[PDB]
Amino acid sequence: MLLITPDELKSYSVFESVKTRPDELLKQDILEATADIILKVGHDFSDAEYIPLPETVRLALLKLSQFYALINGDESIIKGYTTEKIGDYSYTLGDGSSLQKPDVYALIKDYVKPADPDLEGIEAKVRMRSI
Repeated sequence: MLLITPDELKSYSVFESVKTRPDELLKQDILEATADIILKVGHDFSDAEYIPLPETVRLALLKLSQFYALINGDESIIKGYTTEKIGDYSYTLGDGSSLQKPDVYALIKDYVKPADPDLEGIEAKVRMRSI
């Protein structure tokens, strides 16, 4: 599971909403952000033997997290009065903009489910882990 500090988000995010947001929440939000990335790549970094944190993901999550956290604790942005945090055409800004998710697809596009066969280093680890 994503392991990015909530403070680090505010560190890069110069948003009061993101700043105000408590770490306790920032966590839930951050995780909620990864849920998207994880869905985008259709993979969840669980295996401790495969939990990379490139500038792309970190940035992708930082942006996503910054986006949501931004439309999370703001003035009085509209949102599913009886719904949860999503990524629709909601989050009406004070100006009247449909602030939607950011563009980090290209960021994860680097770590997006590629089109590779089962040629990857398989039957190698096991062969060893077995020994």
